[PDB]
Amino acid sequence: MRGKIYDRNGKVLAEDVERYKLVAVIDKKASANSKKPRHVVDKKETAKKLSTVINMKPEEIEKRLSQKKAFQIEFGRKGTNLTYQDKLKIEKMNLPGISLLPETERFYPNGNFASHLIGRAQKNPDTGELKGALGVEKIFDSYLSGSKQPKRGDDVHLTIDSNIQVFVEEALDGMVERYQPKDLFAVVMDAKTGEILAYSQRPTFNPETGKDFGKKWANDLYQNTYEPGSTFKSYGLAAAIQEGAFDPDKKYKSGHRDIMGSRISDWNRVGWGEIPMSLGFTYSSNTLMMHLQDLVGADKMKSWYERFGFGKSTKGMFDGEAPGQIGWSNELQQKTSSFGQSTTVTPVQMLQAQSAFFNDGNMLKPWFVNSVENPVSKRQFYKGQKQIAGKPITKDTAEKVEKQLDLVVNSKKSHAANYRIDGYEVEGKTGTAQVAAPNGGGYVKGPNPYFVSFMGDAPKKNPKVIVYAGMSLAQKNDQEAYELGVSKAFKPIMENTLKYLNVGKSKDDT
Repeated sequence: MRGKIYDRNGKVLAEDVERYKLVAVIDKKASANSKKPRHVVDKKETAKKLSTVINMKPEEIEKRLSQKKAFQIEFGRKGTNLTYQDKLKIEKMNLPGISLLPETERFYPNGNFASHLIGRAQKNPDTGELKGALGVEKIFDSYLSGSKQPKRGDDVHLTIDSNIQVFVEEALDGMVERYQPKDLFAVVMDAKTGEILAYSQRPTFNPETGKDFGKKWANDLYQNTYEPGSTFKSYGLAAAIQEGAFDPDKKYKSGHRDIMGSRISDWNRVGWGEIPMSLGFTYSSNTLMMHLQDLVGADKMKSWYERFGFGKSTKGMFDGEAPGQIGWSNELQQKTSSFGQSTTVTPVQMLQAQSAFFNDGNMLKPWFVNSVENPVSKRQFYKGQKQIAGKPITKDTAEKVEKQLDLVVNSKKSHAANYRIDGYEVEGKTGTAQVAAPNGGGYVKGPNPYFVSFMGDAPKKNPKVIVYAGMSLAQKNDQEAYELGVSKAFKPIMENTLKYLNVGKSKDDT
């Protein structure tokens, strides 16, 4: 038998099952040396009875039964992967020539569910051997397979919680209705451990059926790189707070900056003139970040972006984890980086970084694989745990960074109040950002050709969970997309997750 993939609560995510395949002996030759016929006789009346129990027409059942120079015929997709009672029905019909051959099939109970994390195993018709093709299934193929007495494979426990992973798969569906984006992902992560509690992307595939398997081969969380947008200012701001370049009450000149003769300007183009650094961040002033880069100095800001573990794989347990790159080739790359362009990141790299603001400066290496253990021997081949990827900042720094994130959402001047939730205090940072042109080019163009993100955590200050949500190139409501961003996904995902984790406020959301 092949191993099982379990959730954190040992709920099954993938297992082997015995299913059945229809076969009809059409040629007389089977019953020359037999009392009972071993071949189909009333090809019309056997075709009739087989209908209803099979999802084929009594017309096409005969069509496949009246093939010639053929001893033993089958029925494509439609008469394979059949259930145990599906068999007991056809078996009771005591039809001659008709047999049911038991084939073992990999079964994904919730179907399209963390499809890009869990992955999928494909079966070799000849040996019936199952081989992992993506995600957990391919990563651990050796451990799951019992080929690498008939011996049983090893189980693999994920940190996924089916109950959260639900809220996520639902909200993500709601976004492909509203915005039909080219790419989309959410992830929930325990603030205090780096456990991935839920993760899905769009487009994905259904591992049960095999629908749309291929297409997007790449896992968003671990394999796809992004120009992240302003979610990434948070790390610049930390660095500055540490170096002492930032002070919430100190003023700076907003508007634009001329860098290698280019007018990179705040999102209103004009600025708000001389204002406090706090408001600048609350507003998402790109000039602020460029000002702080100047104050701290290019060389130190690369060292800082490296110290937050960018342009270097998080070393998580996924196949070809991407490292991304820090945009620091010339002074423009460097300034554009400050507000999350040029530089490419894995969303996981971001989870790592953001963790440092709640773990008193320490970045938590994110992990989704809890254990690999043969359920016979009980021998933990591998066991996951919370490690520390680095401590780039001090507790002080982190506390200050958090206050600014509180304001981004909960300031009187918040431009991100659409990310608020009834019955819970939320904080985080917003990230509207242009998208790189796939093959050569430069930037995808359009009316709102953006990747909107949010990197929130609740409850604010001492949070339980971080939710990172990203939507690429909304091909519908592309305006609402720019305006509301991933607020339409974040609010449900968080709200339900906090209820499910039993956190309280003023009503106890009964």
